[PDB]
Parts: sequence; structure tokens; C-alpha cells
Amino acid sequence: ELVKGVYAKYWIYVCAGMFIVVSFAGRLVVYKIVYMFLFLLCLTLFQVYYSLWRKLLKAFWWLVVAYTMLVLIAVSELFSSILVPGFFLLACILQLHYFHRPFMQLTDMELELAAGFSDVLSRVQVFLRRLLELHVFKLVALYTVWVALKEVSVMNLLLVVLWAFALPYPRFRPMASCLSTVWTCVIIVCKMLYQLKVVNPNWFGVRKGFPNLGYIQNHLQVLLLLVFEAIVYRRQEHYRRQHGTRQQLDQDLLGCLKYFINFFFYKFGLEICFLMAVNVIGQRMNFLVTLHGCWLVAILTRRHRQAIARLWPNYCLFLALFLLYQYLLCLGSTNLISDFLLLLCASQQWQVFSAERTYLDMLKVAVFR
Amino acid sequence: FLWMLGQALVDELTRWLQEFTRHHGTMSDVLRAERYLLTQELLQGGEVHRGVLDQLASELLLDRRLRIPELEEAELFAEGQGRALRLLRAVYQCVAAHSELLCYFIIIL
Amino acid sequence: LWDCLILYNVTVIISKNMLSAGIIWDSVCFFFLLLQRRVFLSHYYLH
Repeated sequence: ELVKGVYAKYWIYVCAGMFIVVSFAGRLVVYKIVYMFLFLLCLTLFQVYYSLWRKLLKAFWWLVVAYTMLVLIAVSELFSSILVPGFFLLACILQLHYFHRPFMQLTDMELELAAGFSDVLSRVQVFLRRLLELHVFKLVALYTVWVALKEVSVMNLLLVVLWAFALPYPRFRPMASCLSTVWTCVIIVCKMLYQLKVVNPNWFGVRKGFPNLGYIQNHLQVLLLLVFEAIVYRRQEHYRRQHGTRQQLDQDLLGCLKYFINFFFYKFGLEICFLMAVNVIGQRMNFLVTLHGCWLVAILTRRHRQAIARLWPNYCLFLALFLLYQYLLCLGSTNLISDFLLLLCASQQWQVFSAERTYLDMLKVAVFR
Repeated sequence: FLWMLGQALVDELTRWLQEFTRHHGTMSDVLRAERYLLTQELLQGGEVHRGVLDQLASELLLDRRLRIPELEEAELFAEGQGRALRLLRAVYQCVAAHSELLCYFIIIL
Repeated sequence: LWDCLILYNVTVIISKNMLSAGIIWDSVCFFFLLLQRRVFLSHYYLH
């Protein structure tokens, strides 16, 4: 019975759903944090150790003990309280009793042809998920959408001070992600008590958390996204712990395909960034994009790729600072997402420029004649 | 079957188009066979001129060479797809030969 | 010559940014211009 061990491991997500029903119930503030977001912060704990992914058991052990204490003290309504948190305490106390290991002390770091194809495809995708393709791009995409295009003003700490500097300099790309989890956890904690308590209308572009559901409805989406990325990362981190460059090119069509699927941005990235700057220019047409366009001219009059490479750290700096300014101009938008895309792309090309670089004949007939 | 009939007619068409381009085709065998190429891959060309003009009166013989670097290198994939692809190949050869007539047609159209 | 054509395209887009019609087609041109400028190799295009 594989499901026996699968369900002995299945307790983190099982608790998550019960903490989702603990959310929007009991205490609008306390309950949500203590249960859901402290389990989400314990997720962050093991991720921030960068070595103890799903191994931290000390704090995860006392998470249960904290929840038992709450139930013992307190949790229609007497009965409601009881039933409701017993329902989650039942599951929690069960981990403490037995099988705490499979999820916390076991998954550690220390049919036929069609089905065969299916599982291979699962793993190639996950390889790209453990690649920068997912580790970063998709995460920051959703971040920008749910910060700039969504609740602005105070979510700058979740974007323009984080990803606007983490994208160019990838040294702190994972640290930034962990800090992000922590900060949006903090943001939901704060908006939990809305803002309508004795309002007497300090200034940071106060939008005020007036709705309940709708207002709590996006920050949690990116919190979960961080978690999902971390899951697929640590999955293949332990799958690697335990468990053609120009040669395929001249082979055939499959060879050409393979080469480029693996090495697009490697070579095309610079031409890409140039065209991404044009995209920003067109989806804005303001005075702010004259700056982007002026930089475009500068790096295009540098011709030889070696000269563009020494103008690249300054270009990436400009882009990052511009995203920050754009927020501080919207606080103290869709244009912000466009400048993010340009930043993301050019940042990846800065991480290639001075790093990684330092029948099919009929197809070649077309492009090459 | 209707499909099978169309296939045969496509091959009939290729033949007719080749008959039209015949003279130009043979003029492109005494010249363009040792001219246009674009198949050499990898880096650059070592024996630059020997790898083109000196490779492999209207209808000449083996005055130059035989078929040393594969005469049928081009005719590999060309004849490989004798259906479909070759119809369009024959079309191009016709309009390359009769480009003067193509111009005239366009201007009166 | 190709680089000057690239600069023409750039200036069209950059002057349309300072308006007071669209850059869509000029961006398609930019892509193609950049593609060809790039494919002027000293290897495959040397052939």
C-alpha cells in the first residue's frame, strides 16, 4: 500500500486546508496567523536554512503543541469552536502521535509506452521548474501583477525593494523569495483587522483594507505561489541528492530544436532585450519611456557586443531604479509590468553576457540566404 | 480513389513544368550545379573556390568533374519528396526560367 | 548599411514615443532587421 506512506506524508497540505477553514472564522486576526500563516512561516523556516528543507521538526513539532494548547484553552458557538478546531487539532495531534517523519524527517536533504512518455514529460517539465525558467520568472510575474497592478503603496517591500534588485543581482534571489514570503505573511496579518476600527481620518498612500474576502484575496495567492515553487525546487533537490551545443545543430530538425530550446536567451537574449524595450515604448508612449528609448539608442550605438557588455551593469541598474521610481510615483500600473519584463530579460542577459559566454539544410537555406 | 488520382496528376504536372524549364535546367547544371550550394555546414570554407566552381556547349559532359562530392547530394531530399515539395520546386524553376513573362503578366494584371 | 537601417527604425519608434499609426509594424521591422544583422555571420553567411 503506497497510499499508507503517502498519507503519512500527507499532513502539511491536509493541515493547510483545515487552516483555510480556520481562516475567516474564529479570530479574524489571531487564528489566520497562528494556524495558516505560521505554518506558512515554518515552511519559510526550513527553506531559509537552505539545507533543512522538510527536515525542520523542532518548530514543526511545537506548532502542533501550540495548536493543542489553543484548543485546550478554548476551541452553537461553544460547540462550534470545539468541533471546528478539533477537526484540525485531530489531524495535528495525529502527526505528533505517529508518522511525523515522512513529511518532516524522511523527505530530507542530508504501465506501457504511453504511460512511459507521460512520466518522462512530468520530469522534463519539473526540470524546467527547477530551472530558472520557473525558479524566478513565473514567480516575479505574478508578484508584479499582484503588487503593482493590484494593491499599491505599501506592497513596495514585496516588489520594488526586493525583485527590482534581486533580478539584476541573483546572489540574493532566493533570500529575496524567503523574505517575500515573510513580508506578505506580515501583510495579511495586518490587513486581517481591516481598517474600519474607529477611523479618524501615518500617510503611506493609505488605501485601507475595507473589503474582507476580496481584500485578503491576492497576497495569499503569491504566498502560495512561493510555496509551490519551493515545493518543486526541493522535490528535485532531493531527486538530485538521492534518486547539444552546436553539435546537434547540424544534425537535423530535432537537433536544431534541441539546441535552441536549451540555448535561446544564451544568444538571442540581447536582441530580445532590444525588442522588449520597444515593447515598453509602445505600451506607454509617455515621457518616462523616452529614458528607456535613450538607453536603447545608447546600447544600440555600442554595436560590438563586447562594448554593450560593459554598459550592461549600468543598464540593468537604470532599469531597477526606474521600477522603484515608477512605484514611488504611483504611490507617493501596467507600465510597471512592462518595465519589469524588460528588467527581467536584461537581467538574465547580464547573467549570460559576462558569465555563460565567458532537410534541415533547406531550413538553413531560408534563414541563411 | 480521388486522392490517388490527384497524386498522379501532381506528378504529371511536375513533368510538364520540367519540360518547360528544361533548357534553363540544363543551363543551371553546367553553371549552377557548380554555383549555388548552401549546404556546407560547420565553420568556414577551407578550399574556398575549389569547393564550388570546380566541384562534382549547351549540354556539356564531364569536362570538369564527375560526381566526387555527391552530385545527388542536392537530388537526395529533392527526389525524396517527389510529391508535394517537388511540385513547388518545379513551379519555381518555371518562373525562374520565364521571369520575363511573369513580369508581363503582372503588369497587365 | 544594415546598421543604418536599424537606426532609422529605432528613430521612428523613438520619435513616435514623443508624440504630442502605431509602432506595431515598426517593431516587426526591428525584429527582422535585428535578425538579418545578426545572421550576417562570418561562417554560415560566409558560405
